[PDB]
Amino acid sequence: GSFVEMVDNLRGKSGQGYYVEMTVGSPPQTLNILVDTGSSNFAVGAAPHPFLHRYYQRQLSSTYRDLRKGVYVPYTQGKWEGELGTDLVSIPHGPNVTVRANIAAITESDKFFINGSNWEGILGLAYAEIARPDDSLEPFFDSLVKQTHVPNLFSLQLCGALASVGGSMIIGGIDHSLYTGSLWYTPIRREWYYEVIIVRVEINGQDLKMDCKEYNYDKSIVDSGTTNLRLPKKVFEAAVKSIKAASSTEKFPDGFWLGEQLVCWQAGTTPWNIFPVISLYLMGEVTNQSFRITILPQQYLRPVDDCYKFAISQSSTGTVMGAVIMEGFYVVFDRARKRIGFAVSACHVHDEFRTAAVEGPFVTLDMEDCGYN
Ligand SMILES: NC1=N[C@@]2(c3ccc(F)cc3F)CO[C@@H](CF)C[C@H]2CS1
Repeated sequence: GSFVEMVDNLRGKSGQGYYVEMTVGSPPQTLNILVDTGSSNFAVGAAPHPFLHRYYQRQLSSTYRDLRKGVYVPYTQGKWEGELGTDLVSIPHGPNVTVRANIAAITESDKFFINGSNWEGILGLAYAEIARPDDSLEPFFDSLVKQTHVPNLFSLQLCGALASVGGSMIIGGIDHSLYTGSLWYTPIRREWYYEVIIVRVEINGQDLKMDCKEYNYDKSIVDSGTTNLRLPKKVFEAAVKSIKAASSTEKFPDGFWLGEQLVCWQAGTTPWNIFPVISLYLMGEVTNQSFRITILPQQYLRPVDDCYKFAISQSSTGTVMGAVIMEGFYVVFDRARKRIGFAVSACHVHDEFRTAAVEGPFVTLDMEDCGYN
């Protein structure tokens, strides 16, 4: 209902992620930790990397326990590796609890830490199935729910704005002040990533008319650790062709659509009106029932004279609903009921003509056929 102490507990810089303050060990060691719904490991810098403001010093903790196991995490854009162990963890601007959690002490990395950022670790909030080295390594939120009376739910309000960013991570609840209108739920298809099903796509109310399996090839996920709205290659081509057609009053280079170049207008003269709204229809809670979420160019044209980057991009890992999607909405990760809720965010960026929207119910048949196998 109301969680005043957790409101505004997220900070960051544009394109550098959202972080929360955490404490590790005894006596407590304060660290800034990136909130990531796209991964499942709690991993912190444990060595004096030059980009880091601070790091986990295991030698100073009386509650530190060594698991005597390594962890190696290569991924597409980089890699991190470390040493597994446990320790006492708390969230100063969160629930009044202390938990014994798995912690990967980062001992080597490449393109993981950001030069100029104010975070030193990552909080993977997804499920055990995608945890490294395997699903036997219990993620943080699972340890939290198991050892305390904290309800199995968390919500995110990412507000956006190198300009400073803010938001709220409500642990174990929902804060009704952070959204307007009603919450609409989409089922979590499978507990690994926060996997969802997109059943329809519209550009200014105009349907893309693609086989809905294309929207979810090979999956659709909700990821706070990603900036862009990432679309499968075939869907991106069709969406761009439709966005270019809708905004044809002004012509832009082909490189802009691919994120290779920026577009500039004289300060305070950005023509938001010429850019279309983008709607994603999501699988509802009832058979043949869907709802839709709508974003504005204020969410997908990102500030870098006012210059902008097109923050919709092509993907080979499926649909990624990153910060572009999440900044328009209050997102409820209702783990207890295996569903994700969306509502219009009380902090989303809009104008006097259009606002972000969450609407329903809509009749959509064969929604289960939209999922990739
Ligand atoms: N959702 C993602 N999280 C990862 C990530 C996110 C932000 C960041 F600053 C650094 C990262 F490494 C961590 O988990 C990797 C998977 F293990 C994937 C990457 C990229 S996308």
